[PDB]
Amino acid sequence: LLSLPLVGSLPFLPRHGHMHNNFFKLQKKYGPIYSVRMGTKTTVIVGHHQLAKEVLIKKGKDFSGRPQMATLDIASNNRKGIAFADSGAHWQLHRRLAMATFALFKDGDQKLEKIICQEISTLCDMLATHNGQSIDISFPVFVAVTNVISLICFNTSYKNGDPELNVIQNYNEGIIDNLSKDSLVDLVPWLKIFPNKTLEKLKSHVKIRNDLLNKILENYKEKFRSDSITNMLDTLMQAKMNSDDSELLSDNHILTTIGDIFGAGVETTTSVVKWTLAFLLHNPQVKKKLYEEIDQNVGFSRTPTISDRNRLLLLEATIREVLRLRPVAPMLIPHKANVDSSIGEFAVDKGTEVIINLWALHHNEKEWHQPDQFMPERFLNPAGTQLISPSVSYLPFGAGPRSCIGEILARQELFLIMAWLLQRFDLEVPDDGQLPSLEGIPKVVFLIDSFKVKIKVRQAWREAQA
Ligand code: HEM
Ligand SMILES: C[C@]12CC[C@H](O)C[C@@H]1/C(=N/O)C[C@@H]1[C@@H]2CC[C@]2(C)C(c3cccnc3)=CC[C@@H]12
Repeated sequence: LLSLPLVGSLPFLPRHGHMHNNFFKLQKKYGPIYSVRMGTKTTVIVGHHQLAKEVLIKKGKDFSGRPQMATLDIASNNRKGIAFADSGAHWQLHRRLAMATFALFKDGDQKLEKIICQEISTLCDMLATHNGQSIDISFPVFVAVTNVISLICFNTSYKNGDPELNVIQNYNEGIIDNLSKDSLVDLVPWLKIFPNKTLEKLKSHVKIRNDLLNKILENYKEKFRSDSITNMLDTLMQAKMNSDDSELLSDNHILTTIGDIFGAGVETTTSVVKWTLAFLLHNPQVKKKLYEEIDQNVGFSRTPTISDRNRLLLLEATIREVLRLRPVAPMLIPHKANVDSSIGEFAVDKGTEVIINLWALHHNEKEWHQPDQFMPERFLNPAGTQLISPSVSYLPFGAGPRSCIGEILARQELFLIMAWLLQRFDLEVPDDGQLPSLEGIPKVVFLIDSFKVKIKVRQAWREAQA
């Protein structure tokens, strides 16, 4: 009897299980590197730290491109900005200027610590009014980090109850949900095969965001002083007047860069905060010691500063541990080969798509002890007196040309938020018995199912007010 003709073949089922984990499972059969061909596009997947650092660092310039996608084109205004732009003059320029702006907050008046703590304070006040109740903390946190990133881009911040915050929240959730059904890595291109209204919806959410950026520019346009350079829109409008690289600083090119920064700044930070609280509800023992640590090394004489990350070591290890278990980007932003190159001495043609399975690096059992468990202790020496780096297979913020540019902002944000809340609130399981599911929801960002927290002001915090 003959075998039957085979038109196509995929190694696992679509839309079954998370993509980053189905790839990681295949490595038992095929090794840490393998490829898939979808028509003419060929995709290479990589799930070992040595091969990944070759792609990201050693040959980082050979694989610094970005593939083209229908949804990303719409959300990137046709591959402008940074995250979704291909490697070239536009991406080079805007990435540098964005990195350059972050320098404007090292210390002084707008010391990033000051801006951040200004909004955490307002955050804690609004939360303290819910003393005794179970709430979803997504939106209060959303507002806090929305204002930090707004002060950094525009030197403006939204007053309490500004409906424009709810409008931003709305299209942020619309874009994220239509950008990709699950992760950005989809074997089958479904939206080109079946009749669907996906791109129509994405265009309409994008339209509301873009029309909002145009209005924000036009007012700032008639307020820009070439001597005042206090934010990112200044840094970007400055470089424009100098070009008269004028072609790559058009109004849209600036629009899209601010967009990638405003977006990333809110959605990544908010997501990691929710993940952290969720893990601590499942891990009361760790939470208790976090209270102990912050009470011993900060007490209640003052509110926590960046300085405290030298003595609040367990809180640092908890943040590092969430970024390992539930990376914001378990497969990063897909890369592309700008030229013919190789990985582990394997041929890789120009234009090939390359994906680093960061989920695989963070769960490699030869590199981590019990990687499925949430053990912040793994980042502490056995005595708990100094942070460590237990595995080289650890890259929450990526590496190389395409690495995160908001890491400094991110780490300071996550630390100050968690330190202020733990100093001040008992964060307990709601009165109903429900805990948050840690399974997660893979989108362009690795989100968690929304959940509620019973929040109480700490008795230790009430005392010391006398
Ligand atoms: C815990 C928080 C965060 C994590 C874990 C994280 C991680 C990452 C990763 C893994 C990448 C790309 C890796 C790759 O493509 O090779 C990336 C890129 C990027 N991140 Fe984040 N990030 C975080 C927060 C932020 C924040 C707060 C900002 C604020 C501006 C930001 C802005 C960006 C941008 C613009 C890119 C694109 C880089 C490029 O394409 O060259 N990220 N981040
Ligand atoms: C999609 C978006 C969040 C929703 C906004 O309405 C549009 C944002 C964007 N405009 O198209 C830029 C995206 C951001 C989502 C997060 C992104 C993809 C991001 C990132 C993602 C994961 C880790 N670090 C950074 C870079 C661009 C950021």
